[PDB]
Amino acid sequence: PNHPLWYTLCDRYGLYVVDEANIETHGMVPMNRLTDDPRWLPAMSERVTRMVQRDRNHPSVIIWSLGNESGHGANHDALYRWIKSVDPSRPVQYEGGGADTTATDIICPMYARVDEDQPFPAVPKWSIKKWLSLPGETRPLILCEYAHAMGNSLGGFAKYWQAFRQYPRLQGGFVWDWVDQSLIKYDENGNPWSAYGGDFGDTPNDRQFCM
Amino acid sequence: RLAVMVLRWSDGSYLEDQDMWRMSGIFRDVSLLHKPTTQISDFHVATRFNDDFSRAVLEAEVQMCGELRDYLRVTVSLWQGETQVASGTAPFGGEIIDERGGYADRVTLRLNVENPKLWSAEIPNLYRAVVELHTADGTLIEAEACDVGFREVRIENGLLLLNGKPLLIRGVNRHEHHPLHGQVMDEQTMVQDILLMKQNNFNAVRCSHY
Ligand SMILES: O=C1O[C@H](CO)[C@H](O)[C@H](O)[C@H]1O
Ligand SMILES: [Mg+2]
Ligand code: NA
Ligand code: NA
Repeated sequence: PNHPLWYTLCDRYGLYVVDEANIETHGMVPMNRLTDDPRWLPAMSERVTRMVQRDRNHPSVIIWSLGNESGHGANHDALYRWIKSVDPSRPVQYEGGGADTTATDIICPMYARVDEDQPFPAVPKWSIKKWLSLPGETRPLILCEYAHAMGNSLGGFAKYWQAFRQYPRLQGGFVWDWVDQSLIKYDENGNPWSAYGGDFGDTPNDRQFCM
Repeated sequence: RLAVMVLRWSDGSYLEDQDMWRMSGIFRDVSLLHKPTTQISDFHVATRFNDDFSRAVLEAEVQMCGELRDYLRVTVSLWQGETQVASGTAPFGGEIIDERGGYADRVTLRLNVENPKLWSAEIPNLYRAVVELHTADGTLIEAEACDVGFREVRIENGLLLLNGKPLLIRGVNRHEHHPLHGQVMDEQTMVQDILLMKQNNFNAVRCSHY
């Protein structure tokens, strides 16, 4: 959840918001190790419920998200249902566990390609046009992350937009992402420069991947 | 002496506007068929399966014409080559259908078949079903027959399944056409077409459009 003023600005200026719980356990092995554990349900539930209680009156918030990259665990299913019961006025989405679990109203993959499948075991990233028509599938698809804008990037962006416009159920996506996470450091003469992962003595690090 | 007046055009023509040569005449076989007064006048074969196709029930509804008699029976027997695999015998008179009873002139036979050999375009396994109309004592009145393929066709979850597996149709539309005989078909041309199709990786044909 963001600084409270962000929602007020989005209400007034006009932007649609996906308000997301402060839950990411990406580093776990497997990713759902905590989220499938009932002992971690109280802690997860408070990150979800206290968000809804704070933000539910903002019209800019149109979708609730259960967090990010925490696999898919039974705790997600429980909290999906909690929100659906407490606030029927907004869809719930969540990407973990393959982007199309029973804990999401919207198929919301990250970096699924337009035409090319990436059939990873257990959590495949189908071509988005193919994903829509998988036997039994009815939901809309909106990418929670696509077109990774790291450095000299965004090649093939038009290809997403051609598909979004042609397919009713492809309803767009969220580019990753807005702003380079660089930090200012100074040289001996007091000149500012853009620093990334590893420039502060932080180890292990992931270098320019923050940008 | 038979006399046949064939008309090129009729009100039927309005429903026969297929994109092809418009021709006319007695273009398919003519035959004479002798049946007994007490006859099999219709018969349907159904095959249905358990979840993994390791068991089947062959169901045969048989209709008769002529005078009803207590001594009348139908036997449906099912054959794999020269080996009889299943058989059923019953008198006429179907289940109750409504307030007025059932069909006294029909009977349904049900035969169990374990581990049936399944029919597909890949392996066209066939059994032979013989439908015998006869007396309880064993005198044959007549027999009809057909080839039986044990297979289930269904649409499930948006997929067309044959024997539970999603089909990939390598099909072609095929009109009945011969450059010398027009729309008269013969076994040799038919066989030639089939062989070519299968030699060229086709598994399906559409009867375009009749
Ligand atoms: O759509 C069609 O066009 C074909 C053109 O060859 C042919 O006339 C078919 O009978 C018809 O269904
Ligand atoms: Mg036509
Ligand atoms: Na669309
Ligand atoms: Na990053």
